[PDB]
Formats: sequence, C-alpha cells, structure tokens
Amino acid sequence: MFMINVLTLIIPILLAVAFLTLVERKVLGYMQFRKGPNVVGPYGLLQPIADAIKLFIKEPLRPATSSISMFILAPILALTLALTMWIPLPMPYPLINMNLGVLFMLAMSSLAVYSILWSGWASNSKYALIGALRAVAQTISYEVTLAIILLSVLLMNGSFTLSTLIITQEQVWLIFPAWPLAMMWFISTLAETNRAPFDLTEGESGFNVEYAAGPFALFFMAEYANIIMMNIFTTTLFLGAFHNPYMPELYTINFTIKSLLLSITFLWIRASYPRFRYDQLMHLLWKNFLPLTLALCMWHVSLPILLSSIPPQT
Amino acid sequence: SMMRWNRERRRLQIEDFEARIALMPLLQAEKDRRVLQMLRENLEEEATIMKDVPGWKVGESVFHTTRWVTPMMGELYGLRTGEEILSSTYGFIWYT
Amino acid sequence: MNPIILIIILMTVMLGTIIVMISTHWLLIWIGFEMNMLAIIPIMMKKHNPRATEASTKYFLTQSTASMLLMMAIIINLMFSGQWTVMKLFNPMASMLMTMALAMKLGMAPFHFWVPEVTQGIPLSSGLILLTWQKLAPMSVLYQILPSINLDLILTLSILSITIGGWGGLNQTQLRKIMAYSSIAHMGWMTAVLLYNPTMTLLNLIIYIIMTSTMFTLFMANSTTTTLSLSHTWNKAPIMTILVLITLLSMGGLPPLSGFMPKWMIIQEMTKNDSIILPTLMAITALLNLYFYMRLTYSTALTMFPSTNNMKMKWQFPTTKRMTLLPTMTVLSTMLLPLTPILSILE
Amino acid sequence: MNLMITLLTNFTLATLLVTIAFWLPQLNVYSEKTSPDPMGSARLPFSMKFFLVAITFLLFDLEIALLLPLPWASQTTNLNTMLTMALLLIFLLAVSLAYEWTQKGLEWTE
Amino acid sequence: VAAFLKNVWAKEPVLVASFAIAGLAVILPTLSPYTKYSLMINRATPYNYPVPLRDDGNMPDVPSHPQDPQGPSLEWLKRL
Amino acid sequence: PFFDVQKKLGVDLDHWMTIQSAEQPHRIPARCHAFEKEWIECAHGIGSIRAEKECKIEFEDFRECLLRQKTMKRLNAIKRQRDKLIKEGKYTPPPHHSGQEDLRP
Amino acid sequence: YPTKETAHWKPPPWNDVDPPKSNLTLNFGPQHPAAHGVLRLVMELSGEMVRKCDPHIGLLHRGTEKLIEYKTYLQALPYFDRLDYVSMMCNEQAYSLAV
Amino acid sequence: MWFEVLPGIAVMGVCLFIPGMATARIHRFSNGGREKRVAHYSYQWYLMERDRRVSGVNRYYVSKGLENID
Amino acid sequence: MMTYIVFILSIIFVMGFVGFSSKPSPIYGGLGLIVSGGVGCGIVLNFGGSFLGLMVFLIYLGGMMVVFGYTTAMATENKVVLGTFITGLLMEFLMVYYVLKDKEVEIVFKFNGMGDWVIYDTGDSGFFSEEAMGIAALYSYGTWLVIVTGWSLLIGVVVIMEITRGN
Amino acid sequence: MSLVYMNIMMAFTVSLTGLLMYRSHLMSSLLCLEGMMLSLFILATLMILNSHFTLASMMPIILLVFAACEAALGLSLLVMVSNTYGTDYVQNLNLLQC
Ligand SMILES: CCCCCCCCCCCCCCCCCC(=O)OC[C@H](COP(=O)([O-])OCC[N+](C)(C)C)OC(=O)CCCCCCCCCCCCCCCCC
Ligand SMILES: CCCCCCCCCCCCCCCCCC(=O)OC[C@H](COP(=O)(O)OCCN)OC(=O)CCCCCCCCCCCCCCCCC
Ligand SMILES: CCCCCCCCCCCCCCCCCC(=O)OC[C@H](COP(=O)(O)OCCN)OC(=O)CCCCCCCCCCCCCCCCC
Ligand SMILES: CCCCCCCCCCCCCCCCCC(=O)OC[C@H](COP(=O)(O)OCCN)OC(=O)CCCCCCCCCCCCCCCCC
Ligand SMILES: CCCCCCCCCCCCCCCCCC(=O)OC[C@H](COP(=O)(O)OCCN)OC(=O)CCCCCCCCCCCCCCCCC
Ligand SMILES: C=C(C)[C@H]1Cc2c(ccc3c2O[C@@H]2COc4cc(OC)c(OC)cc4[C@@H]2C3=O)O1
Ligand SMILES: C=C(C)[C@H]1Cc2c(ccc3c2O[C@H]2COc4cc(OC)c(OC)cc4[C@@H]2C3=O)O1
Repeated sequence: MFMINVLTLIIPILLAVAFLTLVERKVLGYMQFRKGPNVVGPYGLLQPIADAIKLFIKEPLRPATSSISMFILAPILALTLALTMWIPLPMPYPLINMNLGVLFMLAMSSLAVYSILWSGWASNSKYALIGALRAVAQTISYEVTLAIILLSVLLMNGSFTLSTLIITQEQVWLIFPAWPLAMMWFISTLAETNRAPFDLTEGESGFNVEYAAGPFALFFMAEYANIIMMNIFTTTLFLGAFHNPYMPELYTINFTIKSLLLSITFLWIRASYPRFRYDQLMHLLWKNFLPLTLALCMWHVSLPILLSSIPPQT
Repeated sequence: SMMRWNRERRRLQIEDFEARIALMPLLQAEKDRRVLQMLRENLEEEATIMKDVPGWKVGESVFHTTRWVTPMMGELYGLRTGEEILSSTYGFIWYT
Repeated sequence: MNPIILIIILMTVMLGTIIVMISTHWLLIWIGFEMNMLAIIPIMMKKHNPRATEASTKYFLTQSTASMLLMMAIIINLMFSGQWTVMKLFNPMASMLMTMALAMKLGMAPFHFWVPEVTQGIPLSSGLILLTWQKLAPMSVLYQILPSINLDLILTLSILSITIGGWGGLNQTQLRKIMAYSSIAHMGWMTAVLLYNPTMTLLNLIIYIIMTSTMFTLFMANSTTTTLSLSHTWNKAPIMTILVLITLLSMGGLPPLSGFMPKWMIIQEMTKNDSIILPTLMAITALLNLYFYMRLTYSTALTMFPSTNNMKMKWQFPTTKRMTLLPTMTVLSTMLLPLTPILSILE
Repeated sequence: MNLMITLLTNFTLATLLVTIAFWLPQLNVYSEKTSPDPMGSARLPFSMKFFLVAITFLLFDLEIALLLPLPWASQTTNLNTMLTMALLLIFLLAVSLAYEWTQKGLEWTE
Repeated sequence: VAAFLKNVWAKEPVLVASFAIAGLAVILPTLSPYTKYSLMINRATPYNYPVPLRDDGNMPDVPSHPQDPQGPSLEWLKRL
Repeated sequence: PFFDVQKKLGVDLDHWMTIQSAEQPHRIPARCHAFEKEWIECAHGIGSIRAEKECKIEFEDFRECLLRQKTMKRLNAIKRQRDKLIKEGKYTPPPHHSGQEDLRP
Repeated sequence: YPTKETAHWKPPPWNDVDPPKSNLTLNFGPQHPAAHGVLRLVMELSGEMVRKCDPHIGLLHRGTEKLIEYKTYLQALPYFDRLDYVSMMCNEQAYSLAV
Repeated sequence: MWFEVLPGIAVMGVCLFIPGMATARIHRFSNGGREKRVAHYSYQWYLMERDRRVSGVNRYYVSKGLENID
Repeated sequence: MMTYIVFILSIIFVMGFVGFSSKPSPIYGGLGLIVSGGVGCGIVLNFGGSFLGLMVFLIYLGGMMVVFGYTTAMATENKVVLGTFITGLLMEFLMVYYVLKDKEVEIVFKFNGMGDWVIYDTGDSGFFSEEAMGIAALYSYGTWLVIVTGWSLLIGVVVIMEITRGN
Repeated sequence: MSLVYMNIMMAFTVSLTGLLMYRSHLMSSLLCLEGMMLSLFILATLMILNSHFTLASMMPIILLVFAACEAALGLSLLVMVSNTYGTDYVQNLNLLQC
C-alpha cells in the first residue's frame, strides 16, 4: 500500500515534467506572438510523447570519457535526487512525514551539484569542464541565500517541519511578513535550476552538451523535476493554502493552482529578459542578495523576540 | 497577523503540554508496571534456563550498588522475538 | 602583509595558545590548537616563495594529523569516562594517542622529520614563533595529563628526540636547521623530566625560550641564515659574534652559563628518583650537541675570516633594525645561573 | 524504513530508465563511427577566482551551519544571551563578507 | 549627515536598506516593551513535569491543587 | 601550565559541557547521571591518587553503566544457553516470549 | 659532512627564493549561432579578460567581385543583393548610383 | 488564441493533483478512515504504541473508548 | 538481518574507507569518501541524530566534498591501489567472520558481537528531540564556544585571503 | 563494548594509514585527512547519542565546522603548490631537504 503511494508520487512527477515542456513551448509561443505545438497532438498534447520517444531511439555518443562510471552516475544521481526532493512535500500530507523536512530538502538540493560536476568530468572537453565549474559556482553561490532565507522564514515557522508550515500560514500568507525574503528566494531558486536569466548552458556551450538523447532526456527531465518542486516548495513556504482536514483536496487544488501559476511565472520570466553575464549574477549574489539576506536574517532573529511572537516548538 | 497567530499558537501549545502533564502519572504507573513485568518474566525464564550452568546466580546484579538502575533495552527485550525487538528499537526512528 | 592584519593574526596565535592554557574542556583544547594552526599558517607564508609554501604544507599536514589524533584520544576518553575534563585520561589507549599527538605537535622524534624542513623554509621571525611560542600549548597539555602518561613511552620519545637532535645537527651549516635539531633535543630534555618533576620541565621551557629568542633575534639583527654568513659578522659588528658565541655555548649546556641550569637540575631530579643510567646517557648525547657547537664557534666564529670589499660599504651604516629585547635576552640567556633557585616561582 | 523503501525505489527507477536509455538504441546496428572543442589539446589553466569563490562558499556554508539551530534557539529561557549571540554570528558573517568585499576578493566574479 | 546619506541612497540603496534593517534589528529589542513577554512565554511553556513538593507544613505560596488561586498564573497571556 | 583564568575571574567558560551531571537543557538526565554523580561526589577534593584507589567501586559502576560490558556478557550467557537448549530441545519459549499474549498497558 | 648520497645538494638561494619554474587560447570556430553566421574567433584569454581577439573570416568568401568582372552591369546587379543580405535595395542603390 | 495553452496546463495540473489526493486517500484507507498519526516526538510515539497495545488487534488506529472499561 | 542494520552499514563504512584510502586518483578517492559519508550518515540517522545526519549531508557532502571535487576538477586536470584495497577488504571480512563466529573479539579493545540494539534506553523525551535541544543550547549555554568558533571562521576567511594572494 | 565503535575506529585507522606512507597526490592526503574527520564525527555522534548527554550534541557540529575550515586552509596550500609545479605530487615538495 505504501508502494502504491510512492508510485502515485513519482510517476505523475515524470508526467507533469513531460507536459511542462508542452506548457513551456505553448506559453513561450503565445508570449512571442506565435503558437506553440498544435499539430502533433490535439492542441499539442502528444508533442512530449513524440519528443521523448524520439530521444530514446537516437544513437548515444558513448564518447571517450575520462570516467565511464561517472558518465553513468550523473543521470542516475540527477533523477534520484530530483525524485527524492518531493517525498517530504506536504500536499497536504507528505509521503514521508519527517521532523526535519526543510533541512532534508536543503541538504538533498545541495547534493545536486555533483551531477553538474560529474557531467563536466565525464566529457573530455575542457571547455565543457569550465562551463560545469561556472555552473557549480553559480549553484553553490545561490545555495547560501537559499539557506539563510529559509532559516529566516523558519524562525517564523517554529520548526523544520514542512507540515507545520501549513499551520503557520492559517491566517495570513507568509509572503506578507516576508516578501523581501520571498523575492530574493524566488530569484535564488531561479538561479539554482540554471534558469533564465541565470542560464549559462546555451551560450557563452554548457555542461550537458556531451549528452545526446539517451541520458539527456533524463537530465533535462530531472532538471525540470527540480523546477516544479522548487515552485511547490515556494508555494508551501510563502503562499500557504487553506487546509481543511476533512477535505484535503481543497488544499491539493489550491496549492496545485498556485504552483502552476508560479511555474508559469518562471516561464514568463525567461521570455522577458536577456541573460546575465556570469560575473553580473555573481555580483547579484555576493553584493546585493547576501547583505540584504544577512540584514533580514538579523531582523527575523530579533523580530519575534521584540513582538513576543516566538512560534511554537512543536 | 503573525504576532496574533503565534501568540495563539503558544497558548495552544501550553494547552497540549498540560494535557500531556495531566496524563503523565498514569503513563508513569503503566510504564513502571510494564518494565517490572518484563523483568519478572525474564527472571523466571532465566531461572528455568540457567540451571545447567554451574556457579550461576539467577537475577544477579552486575552493579555493586543496590540502587535501582533503569533497565536497558536488551535487558527487557532480550528474550523476545525479533519483530518486537525491531519495533521497540527502531520504530520511532523508522516511523515515516 | 597589512600590519593591522598581522597584529590580528598574531593575536589569534596568542589567543589559541591562551585557550589551550586556560580551558577545562577537551573540545576547547582541540579548538585552541585548531585556532593556533589556522592563524600561524600566514605567518609562515609572509614572503610568498615556494619554500614557504612547502614548509607551510608540511606543517599543516603534521599539525592536522596531530589534531585528528588528539580528537581521537579525546573521543576514546569520552568512551571510557563519559566526560570531558582536561585532567588525567581514563584509558591507556587515549594516553598513548594523546602523547603521540602532542609529540607530533612539539616535533619530538620519531615525528621530528618536519622540524628541520619547515624551520628552513620560513623566515627567522616565523621560525622564532614556531620554535618558541608553539611549544607552550602542548607542554601545557602534557603538564595536565601527567598522571596518565605512560613512563616508557614518554622516556622512549624523550631519549629518541635527544639522540636524533644530537646526531642531526652535526652535519648542519644552515642556522635554522641547527636551531631546529636543537629544538628537538631540548623537547626531549623537557619531556624526560616531566613525570619526575614538571617544575623543571617549565624551567627548561623558559630557559630554552630565552636562549632561542636570543639566537633568532641575533640572526635577524645580522641577517645571517648560514654558518658562512655568520662568519662575516665580526667585520661588520664584532659584538654580535661575541653574543652568538656566549648564547651557543649556553644552549649546549656549558657551566657557568644559564643553559647549564635546567639540564643539571633535570639530572638533579632524575637521580632522586634512582635513575642513574638514563640522565647519564642523556647528557652523553648532550655532549655531542655541545661538541658541534664548539666546532661551530671555534672553527667558524672566533678566528677572523676573509671578508669581501662590499662589506666596507656596510661600515658606513648602523643597524636600524629593531633589536627588541636583545640585550635583556642576551644577559638572561648567559648570566642567570647564580639565580638558579628562582625556579621555585614556577612551582 | 518506508523512507529507505522510497529512496531505493527512486534509485531503482532511475537506474532502470538510465539502463533502458543506454541500451535500447544499442540494439540498433546504425553505423560504426571513427570521428577523428574550443581548446585543441592545451592543458586547462587554473582559475584562481573560481577556487576563491568555492572556498568563500565553504566558509560561509560553515557560518550557515552555525546559524542552523536558531528556530530551536528562539525557544530558550536565556533569550538575552541567545539574541546577542545570534546577532553576533550574523554580524561575523557580515564582517567576513565585508573583508571579502574590501580586499577585492569579490572581483571578476563580483 | 544628509549629503553623504543621500549620496549613498543614490549610489548603493541595497547597502542602505541592509545597514538600516540591521541597525533596527540590533537596537529595537532594547526599545520594545514586548521583549519582556517573549521571556515570560518561553518560561511559561511546560516542557517537563511540574514535580510536586513534599508539604513540610509551611509553604503558603505553593498550591495544594492546580485550581487553587495561589501559584503562578497565565492571565497576562490570556489577555495580552 | 593550567592558568585557571575561569576561577580567578569567576566566569563559566566551559565547565558546563564538562560532565554529564551538569545542568542540561529542559532537565534532561543522562543515562548514567546517578553513577557519574556518585563517582564525582566520591572523588571530590581527595586528589586523583586517593581517588584511583578509594573510589574504585563507584567508577566501576559508572564505567559499566557507560559500556554495559557485564550486562551484555550476562545476556550473551543467557541467550547462548537458551540457544543450546533450543537446539537440544530441552526448553520451549513461553507464549509471552514468543509474542502471543497481547501486552499489558 | 657530505656523503655519497648527500653530495648533489647545492645550497639554498641567499634570499631563500627559488625561481618559479601563460594564458588560455580558445578557438570558437564555425559551430555557433550567437556569432552572426560564419566566423572563426581565436581568443586569447587571461581568466575572464580578453587579451586578444583574432577573427578569422573567409568562411563566406565567394569571390563575388571576380565574378562581377565577367558579367555585365545588369548581370552584376544581383550580386549586391547578396552582399549585405538584410540591406538588399540599399546595396542595389549604391551600385546603381555608381553606374 | 491564449486558451490553447489551457489543455496542457490542465493535464499538468491533474498530474500535480494525483500525488496529494492519492496520499490522502491512502492515509485514510490504511489508518481506519482517519489521518495518519504524526509521531515527530517520543511522547507521540509512546501514545501511539500504547494505542497499538490497548487496541488488542496490533493496530494503533483501532480506537477503544468508554465501552472498553467496565 | 534487519536487526544488525547499523552494523551492516558500519561494514560498508569500513569498506568505503578502504575504497578510497587505496587512492587510485583524487577523483575516485572523492567518490569513495562521498559514498562513505552517506553510509556513515545512515549510521548516525539510525541512532536518532537526525540533525547531525543532515549536517553530514548538508555540510560535509553538500558543502565540503563539493569543494574537494571542484578543486580536483580545476587543479588536478593499478597494482598498489587494488592490492591495498583487497588487503583491507580481506582484513575486514576476516574480522567479520571472527566476531560473528565468536560474539566476542579483541583487536585493541574488547568488543561484543551482538547487535547494538541492546545498548539503547527505554525511555521517552516528551515533545522534543534531546539532540535538537542540545544543539539549540549553543546559543544559550554555549556563549564562549560561539565566540571562539566565529572568531576562528573570521580568521579563516582572512587567512584564506592572505595565502591565496601570493603577494 | 559496542560493536559499531570497532568499525568506526578501524575506518579511522585505515584512513590514518592511508594518510601516512604513500607519497602520492596531495589531494589524496587531504581526502584521507577528511575521512579521519568523518570517522571522528560518526564516533562522537554515536557516543553522545548513546549516553543521552544533551549538551555535547553541539560538539560534533563544532568538530565539523573547525575541521572543515581546516580543510579549506589545506586546499589553499594545495592550490599554491598547484600554482608552483602544475601538479600536487608531494615529491615536488623536496626543496627543503637542503
Ligand atoms: C515568491 C513570489 C514571487 C516573488 C517576486 C518575484 C516576481 C517578479 C520577478 C520579476 C523578474 C525578475 C527577474 C530577475 C531579476 C534579477 C535582477 C534584479 O532584480 O536584481 C536585484 C537588484 C540588484 O540591484 P540592481 O542590479 O538593480 O542594481 C545594480 C546594483 N548596484 C546598485 C549596487 C550597482 O535589487 C536587489 O538586490 C533588491 C532585492 C530585494 C530588495 C528588498 C528590499 C526590502 C525593502 C526594505 C525597506 C526599504 C526602505 C528603506 C528602509 C525602511 C526601514 C523601515
Ligand atoms: C554513488 C553512490 C550512489 C549515488 C546515488 C544514490 C544516493 C543519493 C540519493 C539518495 C540520498 C539518500 C539520503 C538518505 C538520508 C536522508 C536524511 C534523512 O533520513 O532525513 C529524514 C529523517 C529525519 O527526520 P526525523 O523526522 O527526525 O526522522 C524520523 C524520526 N521521528 O530521517 C529518517 O526518517 C530516518 C529513517 C531511517 C534512516 C534512513 C537512512 C537512509 C539510508 C542511508 C543513506 C543511503 C544513501 C547513501 C549515499 C548518499 C549519497 C552519497
Ligand atoms: C608558562 C608560560 C606562560 C607564557 C610565558 C610567555 C612566553 C613568551 C614566548 C615568546 C615568544 C615570542 C615570539 C616572537 C614575538 C612575537 C611577534 C613577532 O614575531 O615579532 C617579531 C617581529 C616581526 O616583524 P616583521 O616585520 O615581520 O619582521 C621581519 C623582519 N623584516 O619583529 C622582529 O622581527 C624584530 C626583531 C626582534 C624580535 C625579538 C622578539 C623577542 C620575543 C621573545 C622575548 C623573550 C621571551 C619572553 C620572556 C620569557 C618568557 C618564557
Ligand atoms: C550598526 C548596524 C549594523 C551593521 C552591521 C550589519 C550590516 C548588515 C549588512 C552587511 C553588509 C556586508 C558587506 C558590507 C560592506 C561595506 C563596505 C562597502 O561596501 O564599501 C564599498 C562601497 C563602494 O562600492 P564599491 O567598492 O565600488 O563596490 C562595488 C559597488 N559599486 O561603499 C559603500 O557602499 C559605502 C557603505 C557605507 C555607508 C552605508 C550607510 C548606510 C546608512 C543606513 C541608515 C543608518 C543605519 C544605521 C547603522 C549605520 C550604518 C553606517
Ligand atoms: C493525468 C492525465 C494524463 C493525460 C495524458 C494523455 C493526454 C492526451 C490524451 C489523448 C488525446 C487524444 C489523442 C488522439 C491521437 C490521434 C488519434 C487518431 O485519430 O489517430 C489516427 C491514427 C491513424 O488513423 P487511421 O485509421 O489510419 O486513419 C484513416 C482514417 N480513414 O491512428 C493512430 O495513430 C492509432 C491510435 C492512436 C491513439 C493514441 C491516443 C493517445 C495515447 C496517449 C497515451 C496516454 C493516454 C492516456 C493515459 C492516461 C489515461 C488512461
Ligand atoms: C522530457 C520530455 C518528455 C522530452 C521533451 C524535451 C526533452 C528533452 C529536452 C527538451 C524537451 O522539450 C523542449 C524541446 O524544445 C526546447 C526548445 C528550447 O528553446 C527553443 C528550449 O530552450 C531551453 C528547451 C526545449 C526543451 C528541451 O530541451 O525530452
Ligand atoms: C675544536 C674544538 C671543538 C674544541 C676542542 C679544543 C678547542 C680549543 C682548544 C683545545 C681543544 O682541545 C682540547 C683538548 O684537551 C684539552 C684539555 C684541557 O684541559 C683539560 C685544556 O685546558 C685548557 C685544553 C685542551 C685542548 C685545547 O687547547 O676547541
């Protein structure tokens, strides 16, 4: 019975990631005064199916690798970490209800940079290794503000429990007392997933240009399996929905609608701006987000003490 | 809003803790009879097992003091099946 | 290096030594050693040349291995005692590991194999810091755990340090390596009397720090790092040859100099405890380091040398180098033996 | 226990899909390719700035590790001491950032 | 004092907001009247059992029942 | 040297994490709180030389609380004799040690 | 005391400084869209900085103006559409004003 | 026009609705028609194991009330 | 077999260290230390140290071994290795055979051969993890510890910026 | 005593012997050093959790933080060696033999 719960978690994750490609192409199409796919399925609904089948029957490279084993371990770690991020997400009840789900997700998302690093190792191209090192330094830069913003908010939560965060926002959204944290958090999750304006894997050649259609479709989909997750995590963190314990699907419809609107907000951001130069987003993290994030972390340390609003431990 | 709601949540937490406090003497009494039950059962089964061994004192304390020592996990669940052992030793850790 | 940053880093070195000296919890002992190592690494890389990077890497690896062995010793102490007081240990395995780890931090044999190299690669002021200030904290921890120190281990390490410091400096023309093998020999002399009388250990530590500080301060005052450049000192400043004469005679243990003071007292505290053979062969080995000191001052300090013409330019300029505490340290490193019962202030 | 079941299931599904991806087009006998990069064969030069941003991440991540028990530390009865040490730790993170700023450590990846 | 402040607010408004929020977070718990109640609520939260006292004969300030009028009360918390 | 700055200035830098018997958060006892308290109150002030020989019984009780070597040795002996009598067939487990009795509270 | 093994040991330098015993060169060839078509670029970088930028061209060199010498003026006119192929009638106008 | 993107968004929304409604129905099924017991803390685990003992059928969720006492 | 699971992880932990102390390369040495950190973290998580296990994942693996792999990438572009690997593996499996056939062993210390489920405690801790509140005590009882750790990290930043400059 | 402690100490001694006598990459020596730190973390954690000694629960984090800072320092030394020879082979660190 628990295995049925695991499968109804992880198979709809891959289906939602598949149709997120269609939603991306359609929404980017209409924002660009054109259409997205509408030929392959009715309203393009068979486009991700045809695309996944097309990739799975292309010839892989199997190049001269510095490591064959890490060439294999990069998609496996990517998909495994991209699927295990979803297991403490309370919607309204989680698969694994753990006391430290927030810190769990922070640690497992910190583990995701090894996919980028091993994919840069496995290609013998030294320029792909350079781009992988730039991607890793980008991701570990924005993990700092992820950790500190998340700590500042959990100072208003009371615990590391993700299901407590629904109880925290029963009166007000947590974007109202923490919108500067929310906007730096949202841009930092945008910079975590190598997503535009923070993507540096299409132009000055990325870390996963060595992969062609066997592992690539897996990498990509693991990457989008992070993106929805991060928005769902943002939905739990700043836009907490109403939970009726006798009708849990009210919460499930409400957080699903908010997470869809936030993933579409990612799509609507990448269709609206140019990219950063690499040192410009390093300037954005280390000189603009990090002083504000430290200042607001001091503010959210001292603020529940000065208002007598320290949240419950349990 | 977070001020009013966290003050309300601290009041609710104090109410839950006082329900716990009011239940704690009954749980303490049941726990005491639980562990003395398991120790007396282990004592009788040791008395019916450890007769072949020469020089054996059944129920011999390993401590030189005569103070009550809180029973260890393998003292209580030492002669029971592996299902109850695994439950009592990793159930809370493995719970979901 | 920015002088403010240099002051902050030297205060952090001092702060780590103070945390090791004053703290009652073993984790804070380990923290003080970590702080001391982390702070002393830039003092060795002051001049930024590859010899200092090699010396700092070797020093890092030895002190890091020693710190991990120290934490393993603390952890076995926690197994077998359930507590954390910096006092005697409650397991001979923790005793052995902590004695080994402190022997690695001091540079005692058989872990001496970094002390001549690292001291060679770093400047004279940082070598002064390494051979004087970095001895204070592990001698404090050895001072507090001596009810648990195995006698055979500490005496094996001590006499091995004395023999290797004796027979390692016979071959040496570099002044920093002579000071480093002298360091190893003096740490053997400090740790052999540790379980008998620790006040004489402290006496040897203070007299050693005074003589080593005198020698490195004269080295910085003359800018001499080799024997042959030390020979060119009489034609520039004749008093500096006299001072390196009397201080090297004191470090080997000549009477009536002050460096004869500790080790004589050490022999005086080892025959009380009915050990006759051990301080005998111990001072037999000290006669070998005194003997190459007497070659290194007879053959190459007293009888005056061929000079170079450019030295006659250097006659027209006096020393503007801050010779801080150098006359005080030179008087104390030579003329202190009539005040030998001052040692009771270290009880 | 159910957590290990979930982790093992995700690793199993990932290994299944990766093996099918690596070996379903290896059933094909497409063609054998010989195929005889911005840099040709030059050795990868060390970039000092990338290492500096990695170590700056590591040290600020340790300062984050010290900051992590604050939601539990807000529940203490010694709140004046706790608030003082929390503000001192975030201030020391800010001072490490200010020294990283003013000594030009955050330059060309600013 | 306002020329440098307007200059840094025109050049570096991120750092002005940062130093201002940091300064408020430092100084404001020393000025808030509610900082006393944080301490008071965190000591009123009963994580442990209220271990009873042996009645020696003279402890008038200790109640004999939870519903007795003497002892610590939480009416300051029920009102706020 | 142990320059006791903490006692000279009267400050508590690190005496609090030193022993298990100290003041813990939320009055949490250690598992060997009573044994360590007994051994510390035995060995207090008498010096380490007199403590190693005059407080041996408290220290053995406390070390055996920490490591439970005697308890595990006795459990090994009982479980091994029980396994021998199960292999020989001279003993059968009762229903309360086979899991057929629907536990008490 | 130099032995047989300790005989090649030269003394260390007098200032205790040894000698220290290069910049990257990239070749962004014709495999790239954000260069506007057919360009090779030999970059010489020093980290992030561009020390040198050497564009190699001729990847669309078609010998237009040798082909013009063997065609009439009317036949040479459509070559000018295909030079600046987002500025067709402007190049037509330039060549027409010339003729 | 712009309502052409809504079938893909609706399919993706159903795919995001399935895990939550699934785990809600499974937790109601496996726990006697009620929510899964949350045991983050050892007191919660102690009460839950005491429920498993007092139910008599080796299930924490089988609740016994005043009818179980005389 | 499930009762010995901590023990089973510990065996893998030993194997993992012999996996990388044989040292074929710093690349595979890093890979072995990451797998070893995962399994030793599982050991920590199975005793109830959930926050310390997530400190292994977030800070050791997710923070520091990332920097080791990063520096291995950027700075660092058999018989001895495989022999030391199989030597340590034979030593460890002979230790496992000894302690499983004897339920008692002495290499340096005396070690029981039953599982470590026996050595636990039978109590509860109410509405908190004791390990969580002990780590929360860093801000209330651990003042001097916070001071020396923050000063060491500030000095660590300063020291890294000194020695990486080369001037 | 406990049987998992023997395995953690044996892991510590394996990485200690891996540090000591190999004369290889410097990064491999830093990896053996941080394996020693990892085994110290696991062993301190199992002891402190075993004894329910609550105030020492912050001790392994300290054991992590300092030593990870230590690790950062070591990498910078390696990088300076990696800026001198082009390799981290420790047999290039033989200038100070004479
Ligand atoms: C989670 C739900 C959604 C959240 C909101 C996000 C949705 C909208 C997204 C829009 C598209 C964004 C695409 C990426 C853009 C990245 C670039 C960018 O914006 O850089 C950030 C820029 C960076 O600056 P810059 O790049 O504009 O300028 C260059 C930098 N200088 C000036 C130094 C040369 O701004 C910030 O860093 C601001 C971050 C948030 C600030 C929050 C301030 C709080 C206010 C406190 C009070 C202030 C008043 C004074 C004190 C009062 C005291 C009582
Ligand atoms: C190259 C190698 C292969 C690489 C690919 C595969 C590995 C990477 C992807 C998988 C990562 C696995 C991470 C597993 C542990 C995560 C942390 C964790 O368990 O936290 C959750 C929880 C803590 O919360 P709490 O509520 O306190 O616990 C219940 C107590 N009431 O704790 C619990 O609920 C405790 C449950 C019991 C203990 C769980 C132990 C899990 C197994 C150990 C790790 C296995 C993976 C090892 C490799 C890691 C990566 C290198
Ligand atoms: C029980 C134990 C309790 C504690 C007891 C006390 C222990 C004392 C241990 C003393 C150790 C001193 C180490 C050296 C001093 C520390 C700071 C330092 O290094 O100063 C030297 C300084 C460096 O300046 P810089 O510009 O870098 O020089 C390069 C040359 N261009 O400037 C120079 O280089 C100038 C040249 C002269 C420097 C001489 C310094 C002498 C210091 C030692 C004094 C004697 C010891 C104290 C008395 C005995 C105590 C035991
Ligand atoms: C006491 C309160 C608590 C203080 C500690 C906590 C601080 C929280 C934020 C942490 C920030 C960490 C990094 C800070 C570095 C500061 C130094 C600095 O940035 O100086 C350089 C800068 C000129 O910029 P530049 O060097 O060119 O850098 C590239 C950008 N152009 O020059 C500047 O930007 C000038 C900076 C100084 C002027 C700022 C004034 C702000 C005033 C706000 C209102 C009053 C707030 C009360 C506190 C007083 C603050 C001064
Ligand atoms: C959580 C929700 C998840 C939802 C995921 C699915 C979303 C999309 C759902 C399907 C949408 C409609 C698809 C219609 C496809 C085209 C059908 C068709 O007519 O194909 C015609 C083709 C050839 O026909 P022929 O007979 O040759 O024509 C000559 C006529 N004189 O004939 C053929 O090609 C043969 C028939 C092919 C039919 C394919 C239908 C789509 C299959 C998609 C797989 C997933 C289905 C849903 C799974 C979940 C529900 C069970
Ligand atoms: C996961 C499934 C079912 C399929 C669909 C799919 C892949 C793998 C990769 C991709 C993909 O869908 C789209 C295809 O088209 C673009 C076009 C893009 O830009 C034009 C673009 O920019 C980032 C991104 C993309 C996706 C992309 O890379 O596997
Ligand atoms: C070369 C070194 C290291 C030493 C050894 C040495 C000298 C200098 C001078 C002499 C010397 O050898 C000694 C040998 O034996 C005695 C014995 C003496 O008295 C016992 C005595 O009294 C003055 C004088 C002497 C020699 C003497 O003049 O420097």
